[PDB]
Amino acid sequence: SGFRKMAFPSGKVEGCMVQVTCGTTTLNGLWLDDVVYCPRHVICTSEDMLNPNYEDLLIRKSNHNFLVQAGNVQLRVIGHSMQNCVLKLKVDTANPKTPKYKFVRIQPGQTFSVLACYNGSPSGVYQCAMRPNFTIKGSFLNGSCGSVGFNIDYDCVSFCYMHHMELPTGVHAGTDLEGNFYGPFVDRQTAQAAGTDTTITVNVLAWLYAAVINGDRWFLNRFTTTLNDFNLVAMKYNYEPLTQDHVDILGPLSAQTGIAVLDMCASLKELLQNGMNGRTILGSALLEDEFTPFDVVRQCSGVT
Amino acid sequence: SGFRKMAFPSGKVEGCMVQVTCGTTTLNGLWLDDVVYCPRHVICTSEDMLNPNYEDLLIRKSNHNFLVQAGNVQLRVIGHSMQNCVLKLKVDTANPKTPKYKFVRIQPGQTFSVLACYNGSPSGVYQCAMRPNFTIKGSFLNGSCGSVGFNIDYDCVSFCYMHHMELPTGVHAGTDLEGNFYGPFVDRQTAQAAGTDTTITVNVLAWLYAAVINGDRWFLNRFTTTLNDFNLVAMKYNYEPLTQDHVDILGPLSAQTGIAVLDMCASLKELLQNGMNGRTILGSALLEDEFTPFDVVRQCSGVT
Ligand SMILES: Cc1ccncc1NC(=O)CN1CCCCC1
Ligand SMILES: Cc1ccncc1NC(=O)CN1CCCCC1
Repeated sequence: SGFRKMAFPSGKVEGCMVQVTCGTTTLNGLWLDDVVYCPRHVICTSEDMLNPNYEDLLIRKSNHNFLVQAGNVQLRVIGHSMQNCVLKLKVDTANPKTPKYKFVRIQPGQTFSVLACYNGSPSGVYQCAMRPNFTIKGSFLNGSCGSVGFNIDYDCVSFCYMHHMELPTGVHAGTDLEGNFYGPFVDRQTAQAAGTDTTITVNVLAWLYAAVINGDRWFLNRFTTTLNDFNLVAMKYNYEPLTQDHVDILGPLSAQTGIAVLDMCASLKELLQNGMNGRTILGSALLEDEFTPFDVVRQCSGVT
Repeated sequence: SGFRKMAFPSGKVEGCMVQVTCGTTTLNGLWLDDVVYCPRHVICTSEDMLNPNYEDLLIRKSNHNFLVQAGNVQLRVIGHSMQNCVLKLKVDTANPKTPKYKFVRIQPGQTFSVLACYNGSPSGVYQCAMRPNFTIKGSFLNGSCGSVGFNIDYDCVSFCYMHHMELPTGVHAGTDLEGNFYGPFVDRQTAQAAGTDTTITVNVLAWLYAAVINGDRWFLNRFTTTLNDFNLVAMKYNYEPLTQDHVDILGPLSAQTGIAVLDMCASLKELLQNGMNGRTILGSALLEDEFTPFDVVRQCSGVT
């Protein structure tokens, strides 16, 4: 009973967080095996920020300029390299707390947990979605760069995001763990257009199934729709067009509840066209899109 | 930039979770030092649930009947005692991962993080409020009993909640770590009245300050109010009456934003009387009450 915006347990990631200082700037690093990963802008100063020449700035740095501290203990840096927008600092000691892990590039519309950190110390954990336009709407202040996003499958942490930037709009941008930005963004202090965003339709449908499972059923109706008809409504309301691949991933939820996907689409269509009429669904007064079908199945079945 | 429903990092609590089995039933236990704490209903069977005679059921149990497993390793139980609705199982080994901790009884209206667990394994973490009527609106399934709620202050975990029950309404009830229920509840399978609940006014005001800090300002107006006038509106809308102690705890937010507490009350009064007119505040289409003033200051300042 109940449905919450649940994050993965953060302990495995907490054991990987370190502080990285280069010159003036301190941000977070991720220590896995004998490598510390961090955003490359740790090597910048204020005059560099409008458009840093990262290759030249890094040429001025030596291994001993990267101060890496794992809580109390200092790590000895024996190599450094820049890969896309991340720095990889080779250290002489493997992290004893390295969990089983993978680096993955997530798709827009997928969700993950963020462990927000400052000075290598964890502050809090929250769940969010990668928007269809590749931005994230997080909670990050100065010093949070290098905090990571991740998912967990049994004892394996799949790292998918490293935080690099707050755009002038207050929205967030970052990279995969190979330093490739999600979206069109570059690590410099400039206004940068984020694409037109959309609402993640398959996630809203998954959340309506979570609602029915938990007893919030007022939005169920006597109607059905088709993919074509629903997609005309999705177009009007700036929702992602629904495909058979999305219908297929909703199969487990349709099977559990007995509510055909297109019948749930007809509920969503009515909610888009009429609003909530001052009512709530799972404690929300809007249509929630930060739960994937996998998240709903996991939370509704108690996966550990 | 940004404001999220952030939970505390769960690692310190993950290291304390164990599985407790007595007879048929398996639930979670909390291992701190050489004691494992768990809900006493682990000793019940189905015929007991309507009104268990806990003293008689426990008299049938011996130390060797409590199977306690910390992941892979088995703990040896050398004593057992029932304190209110919790069992305390003395074990022969102190938990090496015991963090600095306290047991606290929280006040209604305060918030905490829950580490939802099944079979002693963490599933996810979320933040919630203890309702004014002492219930919690969590996400808990069968097997989640014994999961705990907590707050963290530097390296000290203050445990405040242990999950015991899902009421027939789907709302949740539990105890402090001495086994005393929050609210009028008893650990038996019966319908039990939860008091009339209210919205946590001081938390809604704190969240409106978080909104202004993050740039959501549309609800600010040219008005002011008084405590008396605001409390007439709070009465109508089932909000907790605001006191000077609440105004005082909002001081830091009023000081940071320059918006007097009673002026923010006038914004809240207008929102209660007129609604949101289809707009959102910090991604919500309702007035959020699960952030205390302390939570807002912590998240807005990056406390670790
Ligand atoms: C202030 C803040 C708040 C939240 N998240 C990130 C930041 N800081 C930046 O974005 C700095 N930025 C990095 C990329 C190159 C230009 C400088
Ligand atoms: C099924 C479930 C889901 C979420 N949270 C808890 C439960 N289980 C119970 O409440 C069982 N209950 C314990 C107290 C004495 C009577 C039996």
